[PDB]
Amino acid sequence: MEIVIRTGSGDVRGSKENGIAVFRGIPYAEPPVGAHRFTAPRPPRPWDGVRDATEFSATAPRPPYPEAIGALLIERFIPGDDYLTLNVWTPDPNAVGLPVMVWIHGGAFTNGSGSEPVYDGAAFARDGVVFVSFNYRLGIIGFADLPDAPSNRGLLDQIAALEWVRDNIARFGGDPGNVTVFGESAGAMSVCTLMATPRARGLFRRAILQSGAGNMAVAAEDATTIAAVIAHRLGVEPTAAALAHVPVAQLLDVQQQVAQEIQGAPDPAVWGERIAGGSVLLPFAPVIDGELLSQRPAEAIAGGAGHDVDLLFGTTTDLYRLFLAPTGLLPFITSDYVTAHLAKSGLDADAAKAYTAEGRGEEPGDILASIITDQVFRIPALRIAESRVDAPARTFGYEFAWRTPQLDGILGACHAVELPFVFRTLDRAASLVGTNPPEELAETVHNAWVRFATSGDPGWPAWNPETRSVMRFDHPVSEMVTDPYPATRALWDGVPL
Ligand SMILES: O=C(OCCO)c1ccc(C(=O)OCCO)cc1
Ligand SMILES: O=C(O)c1ccc(C(=O)OCCO)cc1
Repeated sequence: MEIVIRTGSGDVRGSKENGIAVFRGIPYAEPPVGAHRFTAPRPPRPWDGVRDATEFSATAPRPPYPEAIGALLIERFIPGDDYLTLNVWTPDPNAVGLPVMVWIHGGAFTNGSGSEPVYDGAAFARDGVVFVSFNYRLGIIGFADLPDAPSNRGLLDQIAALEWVRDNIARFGGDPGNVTVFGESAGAMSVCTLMATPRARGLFRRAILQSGAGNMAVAAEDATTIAAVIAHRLGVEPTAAALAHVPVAQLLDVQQQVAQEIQGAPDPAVWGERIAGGSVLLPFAPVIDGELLSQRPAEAIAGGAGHDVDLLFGTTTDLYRLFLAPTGLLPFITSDYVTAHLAKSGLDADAAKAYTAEGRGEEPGDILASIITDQVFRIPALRIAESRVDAPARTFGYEFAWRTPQLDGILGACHAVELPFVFRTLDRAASLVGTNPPEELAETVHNAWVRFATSGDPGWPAWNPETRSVMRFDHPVSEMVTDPYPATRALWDGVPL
C-alpha cells in the first residue's frame, strides 16, 4: 500500500490501492507564510528521507462561500499554512507516457482548492490518465496587486505546479509532453491566462476550459484601487510589506467585503468611477500587471496565444442560475432591471426577447441568468473558439445541459453541475446534483475528457465557425448540436470586450 516516489524536493510516500497510486499534499512551493504570502512561489525546502504524501494538505485561505452558494457548493477546508501542494493519482508511477491532466480548481479566485472531494483524481487514474490537482494562492494573497510583490501569485503558483508536473510527472507515469490542463471557471480563466503568460510556455499540450474564458482579469489600475481599499480597511499600507502581517482572518474578512461590494454596485465614493461602472468582474481575478500578464487573456488568445494548445471548451447551459436562483429570488427580478443590464452592454431591451425566443428565459430573472451566462462565460468561450479558427491545434466545444433536480429544478444546468460528471464524483456532489444523477452521463463526460487528454480529440466533431458544433451533454441523450442559441449569440457581436 505505501508507494514512495522521488520528487524534485525529495521522496514522497503515497498510497497504492486497487491499481491506483495516490499522492496527496506533495509540496510544490514553500508555505506562503507572512511575507511569502506575496512572494513568488518558492521551491519546497528539499527534504531527506520520505515525506508523507497520503493526506491532502492545508488549503489556501478562503472565505466561506455566501450561504446560498455554500449550501450547494460545500467546500472542504483543510487548515494549515503548507497549502501550495499538489495531489497525484496515477495508475502506475512506472507507466510510460500517460496523459497527464492538471486540474486548476475554480472558485472565483477566492475559493476552491485542488483537494475538494469532487475533484478526486481516481476516476482519471483508473482510465490511464495521471491526474494532478493542486492549490494555488487565492484572493488577496493570490491576486491582490501590490507594488512590492510579484503580481498574480496564484497564477505563479499554477505555473509552479505545472512546472512541478513537467519536472516530476514522469516519475508518476505521466508524459510531461501530454499535459492537459483543465479547470472550471476561475480555473479555466486561469488556463486562458496561462495561455497568455510567457512563463507558462510549454507547460501544457491541451486545455479544457469548463465555463471559463479569457475575460476575467483586473485592469492594473483597478487592482491598485482594490488593494488601496483593502489596505485602507485594514488600516495598513497597500503593500505586501504591510499585508504580510495581517492575520488571515482579517484579510479574508476584508476580502469578502471587497468581493461582495464588487459583486453588487460598487459605491463610486469608495471604488471610483471605473469600478462603480463595472470595470471589474471578479476583484481577485488575475491582474493585467504588464509583466506576467500583458493583456486580457482573451486578447492574447485572439492574437494566437494557446493556438498550439488543443482546446476543449464548454459551458453549462444555465451556468449563472447558480448565483441567482437558489434562494427563490429570481422571480423578483424585473424586466426593467434586465433592460438596464442589457443597456450596460449597449443592447436594447428587446434583446431579452431573443433569450425568451430561444427558450433561455421566460421571466426577467431567467433571462438575466442567461444573459450573464452569455456575457461572462458562453460568449467569451465562443470568442476564444472563434479566435482559434486558424489555430494549428484542435478546438472542441461542449455544452453541459444536464439539469440538476435540486431546489425543484430551479437551477437547471447551473454552474458546477458538470464537475462531478467530469470527475465521476457524483456521490460527492449531491448537494448540487441531487441524490440520483445519471452515472452514465458522468461516464460519458469523464470518458470524453480522458479521450481529449489522451489524444486531443474528445470524440466528436471539432468546433469551427462554420457549424459551431458542440457536444450537448445531457441525460439520457448527449448529442452534437450546431450553432446553439444563434440569436442570443449574435446579440453580442459588437459588445465591448
Ligand atoms: O460569478 C461568477 O462570475 C464572475 C462575474 O462576476 C463566477 C466566476 C467564477 C466562478 C468559479 O470559479 O467557479 C468555479 C467552480 O467552483 C464562479 C462564478
Ligand atoms: O459541483 C461541485 O463542485 C460540488 C457540488 C457539491 C458538493 C458537495 O459538497 O456535495 C455534497 C453531497 O454529496 C461539492 C462540490
